[PDB]
Amino acid sequence: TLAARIAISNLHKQTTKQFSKVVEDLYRYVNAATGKPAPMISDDVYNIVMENKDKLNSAIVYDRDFQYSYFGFKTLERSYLLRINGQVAERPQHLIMRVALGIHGRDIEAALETYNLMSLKYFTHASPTLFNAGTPKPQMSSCFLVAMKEDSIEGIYDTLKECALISKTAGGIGLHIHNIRSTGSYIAGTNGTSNGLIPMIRVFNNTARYVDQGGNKAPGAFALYLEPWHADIFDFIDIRKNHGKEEIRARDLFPALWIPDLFMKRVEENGTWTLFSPTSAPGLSDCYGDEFEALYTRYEKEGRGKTIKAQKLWYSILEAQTETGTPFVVYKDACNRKSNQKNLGVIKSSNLCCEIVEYSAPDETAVCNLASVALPAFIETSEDGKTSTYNFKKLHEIAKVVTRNLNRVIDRNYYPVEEARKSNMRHRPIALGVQGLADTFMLLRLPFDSEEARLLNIQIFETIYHASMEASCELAQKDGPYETFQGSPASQGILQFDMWDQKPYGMWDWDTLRKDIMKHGVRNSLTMAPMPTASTSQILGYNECFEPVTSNMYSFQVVNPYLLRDLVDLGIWDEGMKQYLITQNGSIQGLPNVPQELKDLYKTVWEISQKTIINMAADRSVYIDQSHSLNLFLRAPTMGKLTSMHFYGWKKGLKTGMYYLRTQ
Amino acid sequence: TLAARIAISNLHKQTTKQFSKVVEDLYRYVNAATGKPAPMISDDVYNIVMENKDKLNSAIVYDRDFQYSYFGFKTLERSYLLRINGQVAERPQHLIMRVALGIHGRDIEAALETYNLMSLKYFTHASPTLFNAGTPKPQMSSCFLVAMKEDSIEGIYDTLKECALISKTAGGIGLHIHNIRSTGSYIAGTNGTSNGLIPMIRVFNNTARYVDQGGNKAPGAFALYLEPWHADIFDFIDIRKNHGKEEIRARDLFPALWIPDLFMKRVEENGTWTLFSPTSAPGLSDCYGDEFEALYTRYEKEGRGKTIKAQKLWYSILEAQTETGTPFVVYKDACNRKSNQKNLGVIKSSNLCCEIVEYSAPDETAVCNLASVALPAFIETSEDGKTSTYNFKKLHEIAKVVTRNLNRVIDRNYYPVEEARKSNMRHRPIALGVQGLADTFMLLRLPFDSEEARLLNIQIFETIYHASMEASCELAQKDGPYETFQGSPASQGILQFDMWDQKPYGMWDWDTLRKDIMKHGVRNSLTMAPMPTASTSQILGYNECFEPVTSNMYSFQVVNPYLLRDLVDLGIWDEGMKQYLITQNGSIQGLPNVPQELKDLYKTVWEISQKTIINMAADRSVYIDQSHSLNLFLRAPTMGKLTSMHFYGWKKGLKTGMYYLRTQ
Ligand SMILES: Nc1nc2c(ncn2[C@H]2C[C@H](O)[C@@H](COP(=O)(O)OP(=O)(O)OP(=O)(O)O)O2)c(=O)[nH]1
Ligand SMILES: Nc1nc2c(ncn2[C@H]2C[C@H](O)[C@@H](COP(=O)(O)OP(=O)(O)OP(=O)(O)O)O2)c(=O)[nH]1
Ligand SMILES: [Mg+2]
Ligand SMILES: [Mg+2]
Repeated sequence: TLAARIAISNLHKQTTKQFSKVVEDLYRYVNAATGKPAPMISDDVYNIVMENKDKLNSAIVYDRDFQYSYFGFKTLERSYLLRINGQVAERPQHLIMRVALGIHGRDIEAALETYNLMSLKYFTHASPTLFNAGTPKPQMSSCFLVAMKEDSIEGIYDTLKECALISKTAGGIGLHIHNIRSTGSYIAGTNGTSNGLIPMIRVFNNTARYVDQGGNKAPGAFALYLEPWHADIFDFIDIRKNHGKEEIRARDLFPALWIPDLFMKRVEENGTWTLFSPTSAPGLSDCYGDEFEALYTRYEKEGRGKTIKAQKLWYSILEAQTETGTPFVVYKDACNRKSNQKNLGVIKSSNLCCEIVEYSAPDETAVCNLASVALPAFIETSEDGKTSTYNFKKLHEIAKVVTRNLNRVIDRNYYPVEEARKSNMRHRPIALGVQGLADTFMLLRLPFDSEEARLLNIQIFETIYHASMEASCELAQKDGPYETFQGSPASQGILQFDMWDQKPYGMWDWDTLRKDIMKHGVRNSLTMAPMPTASTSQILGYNECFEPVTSNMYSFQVVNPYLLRDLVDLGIWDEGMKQYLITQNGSIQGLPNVPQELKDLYKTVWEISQKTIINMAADRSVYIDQSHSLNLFLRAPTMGKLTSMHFYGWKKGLKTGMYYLRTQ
Repeated sequence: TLAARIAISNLHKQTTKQFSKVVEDLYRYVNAATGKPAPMISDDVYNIVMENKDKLNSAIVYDRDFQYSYFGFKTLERSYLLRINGQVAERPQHLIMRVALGIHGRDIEAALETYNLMSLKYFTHASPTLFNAGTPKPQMSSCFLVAMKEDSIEGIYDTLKECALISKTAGGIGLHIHNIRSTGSYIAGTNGTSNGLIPMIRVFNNTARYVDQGGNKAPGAFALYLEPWHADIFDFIDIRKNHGKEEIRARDLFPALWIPDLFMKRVEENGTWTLFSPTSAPGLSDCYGDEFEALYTRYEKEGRGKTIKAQKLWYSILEAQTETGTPFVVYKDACNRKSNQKNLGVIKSSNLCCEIVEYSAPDETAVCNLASVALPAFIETSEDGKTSTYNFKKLHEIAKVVTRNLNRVIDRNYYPVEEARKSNMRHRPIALGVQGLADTFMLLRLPFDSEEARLLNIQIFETIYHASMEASCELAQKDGPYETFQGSPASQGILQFDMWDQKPYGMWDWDTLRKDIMKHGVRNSLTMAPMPTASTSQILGYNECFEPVTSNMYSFQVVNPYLLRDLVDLGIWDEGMKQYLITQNGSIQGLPNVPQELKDLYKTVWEISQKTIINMAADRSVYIDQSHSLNLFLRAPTMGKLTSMHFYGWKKGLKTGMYYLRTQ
């Protein structure tokens, strides 16, 4: 509350003032236990700072360090700001400026403009960027989609090294394994039989612990993807279970499903489902939709697998999701039908947070780089006070900058494995998202489930896409289209909402944009992929993501600001009020004396029907180039209740059906 | 007892008679679950059999299948003989003949001579050979000494793949890790710190389970080597412990010590010992003896490590050996001082059974191929009955054949990893050994601890070395010396006993041999390395190794044959006799009515002082080109009792001080 004006002002006492001087300390730094030079800025950047020392130190408006809250800033403090001898050397306005340089190089113009927006909290970059930008070998990329190289030991161990090598800097991982022969399959080279998928998981799990993000930082985090027609499926969904045969689990990895529609059909038609080893049914994961059912269906009839009740596996699945909140569900066909990267071949997985959908292959590791726009920062008191409005014009302007920013990162990024440099330089996927969605709605006195909010959600995401395409367009005008652009849905003028079959909302001239794209190309294969934003929404102080509030009272106990103020204005904020939020989860519902309109504005995500949540997710998805991390929350979860969340969303044509499942 | 004349004769009913016909069944074989051709003979051999069908089927004397005992043969049955549909297709005389071809090619002369000796039980080959010889991709090699490629993730994971790739056919492994930076050391690339050696062990342990020798056969088996000056040493010795912090053990690997003399000195002088990370003290394992102490000593004084009491670590060690029977102790200097491969660089480890000492490096994986001569088979009733003798003339003749055999294997072997083909083709190490040593002594009415037995042990091993060198010499006459011969102790005329500083015993003309070696070279870098022989001594029916009997009564309960007969001749074999062997471990000592000379002949290895055992080990070692697997057995093990076994043997200049430690 007050210890934010106080712990911020304390580090202002115990830290150097001039920027160029902080760079100097970092650049010159030497590990004392080893007498070894351990610089924390790169040559390229160090130089830049020096040759503009005056222009740069006089940019940094230091009164801007007071835009961060209590835990906003103590998060920047504990893990983000660069550290001399356990002592913090970087002020928050120093991390920003360094990030801006780390991104912009000799374009000190772009640098300064990027510095201003980050300091006035218009937007921010994902954690890898904030940590590493402007430093010796800058690894600014959050996520990696990796292919299992081949159904062999060589392939397996080659993929296992790669995962270590990636895990050792720090990037999540999405690995897919559709091709590993299942328990029992023959091996020609040793007249032997396979123990299947689980022991293989176990090795990876293991490397995931050993390679603790560059030694002593964070233990690795892997998402693994399968298609539910793989014969090891029952054991694969159970990987995070709490009970028995320890030798058969793998508690530090996340199972995700790559779900073909056929599967969903079978389940609702209460029919059969057939399980295969990839060696008996080759090719199932190198095609989708119709061509897939044609081929799946034939393999089937040919006696090639083991059939059970489609519904047996489904029950298995819901059982696991209820207990672990996993596996995730990403819809394979939905993904491939509506991806701008379809000319590349069949996309085989998503990432760790289920927002990225990008082509991956043995020699191509899909990479993506994220930033998030701060939705609340564009709200303004109207043109006659006593009333508020949203500035879509600025938002558009802003998304353009972040779009350009995310490009430079592609060029100035340091790549852990050659597969990822090959991948990223060819297709250039970028990933924008949002935060403060629930805050924006709140500020505007629009409940999350209203028709105004529903409308707002649509138009916010419209301008963000339209902008991120406009600017990807200008860049292709300057630097050429991405190399793999010829052939894409985009090159024909098919944009994201076109392939969902909808007219756009229309707040922006889509006809003109498409004309230019068709004409000159765009720089990026992809652009929009709203992410969890867990770490960075904390720092800016917004509710993460697009999810609504889980609670109006967090934990040290902090009550939702926007509500807090409302209560005291309505002269009802005493102690009885504080105490009916403490044990009762922070739900202002059914509460002795609180106006029905506040009750409508301050709903906990458990009080929003998951039918409404899905709808809005389905609405913004028309402008989402990739997918998005859709978490689901039920209180009293019956088997059927889950069953209609999955089916509803699938029938909505969602790419990501479910990320997590938070329960109870 | 009788069910060996009965279970052997039963498979004679349920198996094809003609050899060429069995080859045919194998060669043509098709896995029914996959409709895939799975031949069990190679093209090369299949052809050979066909084009000599008549000469070959009429070689096989089938009355020779009755030379195997009860569990001798049911061991050949359960795991050795090739199997059609879980049905056995190969007779024992078929496995032999196939092995002989698998080895000898178009030299059908050598083939037939090799077939005869194997069937009359003159000698045999190690398990990889018996299994694989003459089959599609013949992997005939028991052991692999592997180098940790480099102190990096790339290096670590590159070594981990290699180990999988090796483990997947089936060869033990000796890996050494002297160079991996220890807990806490700095990492430049991620401004981080190392969790050290244990988690690294844990990954390897893991790959060792996953890669179950070609899928569904045997779980992998790794020996790991360290020098006790490595800072993770206390945790490394404890790897097989039975108690706490599960996250800190690794129960499926074997710790072994590469022990520098300095360490032993410090311990007996009750002085200091200093622990280093290889990154603080680089080079300790790329030198030995004096140059090492010079360098170790300096690093020390320079403040580079952490000193404790030499004796602290020693106590740690004996504590672990008492409880687990591990780590093994191989003496580094002893090994390098007296190796014919010293011109190659510094040998850094032994194998899994502690008998191999061969040069290894990141790109060179040391390989060795074993066989074992059947010591009893050369005993003969003298030249006037009523008395026995040993035919050293035949033994010599025989060791020559096995020597030639072991060569062809080098050329016809299929190599799992390129490192091992490079290694083996350059240096050509071969490994002969023995079995039936305790049987030989018994047959001859010479107690294991006598002066006659002591003499016999010396001369047996003399002729075996002299022969294996003579024939390696003739081969260098035919095919050229091994490529790395120029420079060796051998090229100068320095033979194995010379570098122990002893005159040979003299039963064979050593002057003439050395003349030829100096003149023409020898084919092999090394030749003699007596092994555990566990699996194959079972089959031929001899007591394994050179170790004496552990028991006169095994388990179905079988009593030592040579004793059994003695008792019934001495008219004292009733039931009371049987019953004073059952619970009382099979020790005929201090027993109501059994002649003191039998008591002297039928000693259990626990009743032989380990001082005697060491002496004989020290005696034969002068003719052992490599080292040998020296197991130790104590009943009432005090700390000091162990301490003088280690020190005694070290001062004896033994290379392998201790393999296992069987206790209680
Ligand atoms: N659990 C276990 N799995 C194995 C082992 N060896 C191979 N595999 C599994 C993993 C791979 O997905 C599959 C194929 O391995 P490879 O391609 O190295 O087998 P190879 O080329 O000898 O035989 P193939 O012709 O592919 O059947 O076999 C083993 O020793 N243990
Ligand atoms: N536990 C753990 N150990 C690591 C990690 N990254 C590296 N290591 C250890 C294993 C290696 O023996 C040692 C060196 O690894 P590298 O050569 O790949 O480190 P790099 O080249 O970045 O730094 P260097 O210049 O060698 O300190 O660091 C990690 O994320 N976790
Ligand atoms: Mg294969
Ligand atoms: Mg390195």
